[PDB]
Amino acid sequence: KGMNDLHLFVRDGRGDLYIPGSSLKGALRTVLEGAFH
RNA sequence: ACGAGAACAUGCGCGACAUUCCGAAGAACGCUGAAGCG
Repeated sequence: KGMNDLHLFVRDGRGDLYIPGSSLKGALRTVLEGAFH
């Protein structure tokens, strides 16, 4: 069979794959809550 | 046939000289591209 919809990863201007700090910060805030500067 | 008749309140002269509208000051604080799954 064949694929349908593809979700693209995040890549910076240099063109490399990287996990953004903000996404890690959000996850650690969801876990850690209960200003995170 | 007048305390009168003439008789320029005038002449030369710069509102000018010295001056920083500066001094101090993060456009940053928080913010998962993610939720449901038809």
